[PDB]
Order: sequence, then C-alpha cells, then structure tokens
Amino acid sequence: SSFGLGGTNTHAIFEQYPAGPFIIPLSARKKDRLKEYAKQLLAFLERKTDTDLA
Amino acid sequence: PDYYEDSLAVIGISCEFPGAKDHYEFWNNIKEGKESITFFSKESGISEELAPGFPAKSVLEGKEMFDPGFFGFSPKDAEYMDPQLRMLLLHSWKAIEDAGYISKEIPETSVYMSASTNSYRSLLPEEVSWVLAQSGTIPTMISHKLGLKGPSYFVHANCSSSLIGLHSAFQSLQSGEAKYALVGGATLHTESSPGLNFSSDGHIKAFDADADGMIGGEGAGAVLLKKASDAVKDGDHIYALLRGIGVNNDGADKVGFYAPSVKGQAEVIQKVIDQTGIHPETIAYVEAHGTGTKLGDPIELSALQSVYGRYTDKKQYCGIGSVKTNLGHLDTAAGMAGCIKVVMSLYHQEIAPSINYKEPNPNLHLEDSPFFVAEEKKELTAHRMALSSFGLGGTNTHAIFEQYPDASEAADAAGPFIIPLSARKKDRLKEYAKQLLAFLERKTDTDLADLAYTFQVGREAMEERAAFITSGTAELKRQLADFINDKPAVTGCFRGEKELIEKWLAKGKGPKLCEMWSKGVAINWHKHPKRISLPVYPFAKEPYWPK
Repeated sequence: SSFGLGGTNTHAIFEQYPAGPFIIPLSARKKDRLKEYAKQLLAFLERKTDTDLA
Repeated sequence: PDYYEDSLAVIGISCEFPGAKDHYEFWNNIKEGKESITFFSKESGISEELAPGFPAKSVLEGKEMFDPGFFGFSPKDAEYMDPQLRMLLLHSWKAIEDAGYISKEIPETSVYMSASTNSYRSLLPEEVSWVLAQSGTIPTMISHKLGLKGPSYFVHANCSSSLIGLHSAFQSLQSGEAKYALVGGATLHTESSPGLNFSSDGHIKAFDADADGMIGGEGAGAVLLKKASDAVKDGDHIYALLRGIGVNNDGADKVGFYAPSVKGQAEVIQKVIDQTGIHPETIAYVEAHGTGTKLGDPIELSALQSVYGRYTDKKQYCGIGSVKTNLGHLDTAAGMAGCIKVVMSLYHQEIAPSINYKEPNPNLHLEDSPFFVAEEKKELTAHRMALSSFGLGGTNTHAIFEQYPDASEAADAAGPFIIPLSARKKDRLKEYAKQLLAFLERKTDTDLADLAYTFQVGREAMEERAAFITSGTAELKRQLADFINDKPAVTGCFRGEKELIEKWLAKGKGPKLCEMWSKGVAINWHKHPKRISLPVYPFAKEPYWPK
C-alpha cells in the first residue's frame, strides 16, 4: 500500500514465483574499473558457493 | 530342493558400520529408521560453506583400535599396518566364528577382500623399511593367519568392489576350486574433519525431490559363503541365499568418466535375470544404489523399469530403498552394506524403511514404476530381493537373493551339556562371559544344545579356559555372573589354564570332561545339534596410530 499526501492512493499485489570449460568476458571503461570489477566478482564467488558457472 | 546346486548361501556375517557394533545391532537400527550421521556444535575458524565442503560426519568409533597380540604381532608392527587391513582381519575371524567354524578346520576357503587407498604409509615418519603392506597383503595376511588354502586375492572396482568379491566367490565355489569363500570390504580414511556431488545438508535423501548429493562414510564387513546344497546337507546356519550376480562396464556410451549410464546398468540387470531366469514379479524389495543425486536416482529406476517392464510387470509391487540413507556412501564397503541389509531382511522377512524421504521425485514416475519407495516397516507373508551397486569407474553390479525358509526346531533331548569358553587373556575371558552373559537374556530362549554345540565346535581352544557344565539357561547364566563375579568358588565351574598324553589315547564319552578340557586336548564331537550364531571373540581395545 502507498497513499499520497495528495490523496492519491495506490495498492498492489504480488505473487511468489517458483560442462567443463567456461569463458568469462569482463570489460570496463577503465583499467581500475575493470580491476574493481574483479574484486567484486571474486568477492561474490566467495560468499555464494553453490553458484553455477555455466 | 531345486535350483540350489547353483547357488551360494550366506552362512556367516560380521560387520561394523556407523552406529553399529555388530550386524544384529545394525539391522535393528535400520528397521527403526535410525540414522547414524553425526553433527558438531562447538568443535577451526572457517564457519563458511559448510565446514559443500562438509558440517557433519559419518563415523566409525574405534577404527584405530586393535588386538595385535592375538595374531603374534608386535605393537610396532600394528602401527605400520593399515587400519583397513586390521579391521578386515578381525572381521574375517569373527565372520567364520559366526558361521560356527574354526578356520583351521576349513582350509578349503577362498578369500576376496577390497579396500581403499588411504595413503596410510604416508603418515608414518620418514623411512630398514619394506613397503609390503600392499593391497595384496590384506587377503593374503588373512589366509595366512586363518590357515586358508583357497585362492586368496584382492579385488577392486570402486563403488562396486564388494559385489566383485561376491562375483568371484560365485564363480569360484561353482567351479569347485573351493568349498567356502570369504568376502569382505572396508573403507577407513586417514584424516580429520558445487563442482561435485556433495549433499547440501549432509542428508542422503534418496528418492526425495530435494536430493542434491551424498555424504561419505566408513565401514567394514565380511561374510562367509557356501554352496547352498552343501549348507543344508552340512547343517550350517543360513541367513539367506545368493542366486546370481552380474558384472559389466558402461563402455564409452555416456559422456564422462563420472557419468552413470542407463544402458549399462540395464544390461547387468537383464543379464542376471537371464542367468537365474528369476521373474521380476518374484521380487519383493530392491536395494538401489541410492546415492542421492538428482540425476543418478532417475537413471537407476529408469534402467530398472525398462528391464522389469518388458516382463510380466505393470503394477507397483516392489519396494525400493537405499541403506546409504542411514550410513552414507562407504566407497568400497557400499556393496557390503547393501548386501548385509538385504540378507538380514530376508532372514527376518521384514523390509527396512528408507529414511529422509518426504516427497517423491517427480522424475521417478514411480506410479508407472513397478516399485514403491519404502517409508514403513513391513509385513511379509520364498521371497526374493535384489541389490545394485554402480561404480564410479563405470562398472556395474546387480545381485538377487532368495529367502531360506524351513526350520523344524526341536526341544532339547538331553538336560545337561558343557560349554567350553576360552580366550587368549584372562581379561578377555571375563568380558566374553559378559558379552555372552548379556546375550542369553537378550535372546530369551535359545537352545544350548546348539549353543553348547557351537562352542564345543566352531570355537578354538585358547589358553585361558573356563568350562561350564550346567543344565539350565538361568542356571548357566547366573553361574556365569558367578564366573564374572570373579573369585567366588561356587559354580560347577572349572578354571582354565589354571604335558602330552597325545599317544594313542582312547576317550569314552558319558561324563564330565571339563577338567580334562580345563587343561587338556579333548575333541567334543560325538553328539547331533545344529550350528548357530552366538557371540564371538571379544578383541581387546588397544589403539595404534602414527604420531
């Protein structure tokens, strides 16, 4: 629910929805960026493990 | 009877599995749905993936323990020998005793053992020192210490290795090379504790929708086998029958070394049926490979059904389960574990439940599936059961068993007989009394004529000897607590250890000989009863491991 100061009210409803060699291409505008990119993917991989490379 | 001259009989068992001291405890564990994994709360600072990397372990207490002195082994020597070898040695002794036999008395026996490469030598200090502990040393050490003449060698097919032992025994005993065959398997590792088949939560949920992997285990066991006809004629104690077994390899059909293949499994299953001709409808329960993998478990049934279906099938009449759910995956002893469980179920005519199952995997199609997943105890009112094991290698095994049906038990004709109890050390003898002691009461009515018979024969003459000449179980029992209770000279007992009239000595039966046995060489074989499974030599609890 969201109701405005104006007197405009909104309501919404949502519903619940139920290989051996990979290549990863990484790109960036700049080299630190492309480097910062690397820390974050690295960091991501650490945390979430059962994460499919495919 | 009929197709018994082409069959084997399981006449002895000994095993140790997670949460199981013995095969009897084992069974009662599975029947009641007990799960033998273990978990840790308060014991490195890696609380991370699981610490999957694997959060819980499936453990065999006392893998290190041993009784080296029993076999004329230096303590130094035990520390060099692999735990798997030690365990298989104790079990092979145990299994033959449970058969009621003295090894020495059955020279004509084959031995097939299998075990993992745990790189045990690697933990020894840096070593003069000769490498002969090899895989071959294991069966061969056993043959040597039990005085076995049968062909003795080591076989391995990874997950399928025990059924490979079972296969050898089947060919061997049929070919008349040996009268008896002894098959055992072990895995004990030498450690502390995506991209794989490891289970997310450490639960092997076989046939479950959420099966996501498997968990490792440690175990060892051995069985003693005999030709079936011989077993009945010879009067041995038979748990179950082995009708047929089959082996083959996938080939290069599937994509990958670690991929299990539908076509390959199907053929062993088909192949075995043709061998025994056994009609699938004939089969009550099937112990599946049941690893707990998303893709492995659809394949097994797919293969099973495809074979079974072309037959006088259509229904949902067969029970399908995996004991891996209880114990985990014991790489080399996986076959052994399934085998014992199936042999026990036929022995008792009950079906053990398969735990960790809440819903059925959509993929299974169980409904067209000639077989329903197990979730409760069973009623069974001979029956045949099948067993599968599929190797990591691509080598597949299937086997079928048949219930052994007839007992016409008879009361005890004679009111007194003699137990001869013995051990290689007094401390041991006492526990043996205890272990025996506990048993009598646990099994409320067991015949002693056979209990007597089996100890007279089928147990060796150790130095420490205690011979009992009672007449009634409670009578015997308390007098046992009499012996256990250490120095009260009350019983019709005879202290043991505490000269050779070997020469040409006649002996007349009729009377108390226990004294003569008490420090003597008497051959109790005149009167007869059947051999029966009772308790076995209690081995000491000495632990040996390399610092």
